[PDB]
Amino acid sequence: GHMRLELPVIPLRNTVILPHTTTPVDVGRAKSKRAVEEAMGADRLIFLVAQRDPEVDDPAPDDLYTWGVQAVVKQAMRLPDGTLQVMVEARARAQVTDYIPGPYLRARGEVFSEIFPIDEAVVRVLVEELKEAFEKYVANHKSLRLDRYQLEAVKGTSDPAMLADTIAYHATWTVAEKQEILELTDLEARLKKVLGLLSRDLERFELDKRVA
Repeated sequence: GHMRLELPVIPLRNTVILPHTTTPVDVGRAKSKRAVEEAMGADRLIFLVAQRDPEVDDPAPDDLYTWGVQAVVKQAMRLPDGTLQVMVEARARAQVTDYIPGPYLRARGEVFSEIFPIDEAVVRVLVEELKEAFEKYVANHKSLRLDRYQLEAVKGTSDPAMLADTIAYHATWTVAEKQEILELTDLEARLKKVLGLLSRDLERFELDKRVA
């Protein structure tokens, strides 16, 4: 089973947040600011969930993907425009299913841990494959540029779940693609999916290089 938490929800217009990342979320909507205030009132805990359609201004629960993350609001400060900049530390995958009627989005959702890697030796091999593929991916990417610290961090990650999520964070993949990664709670399947996307992209980059 999984812990079930009742938290406010921030709907993300066109981004997917992965666990093991700390990122700024700029929110302009009143209901989103309300959700942040409510999360501050109860240990900073919040759910973040991508919208299916970035154009929806006041999403119903149904307008949001099922999978998101449970996070901690580490900081929230106003920018010069009304904008609230929220620093979110994403901690865990969440299946955010059961919403509560009210003046902002609030839901009960199941939060997932990682469990011990099951086939440990297979997972260790996939970790090595992922690190090698990621180095090539960044080296051959025509738009994405990581500094030495970001690359070092991926190479130096020994936690397979953190590795896969960090790669997925950096990679230029669509909302749908990152949602597919979020929903893979099985570690081996998640590692293989991320490896698969990297490998496909490496082949695509070679094709784009030829045709240009």
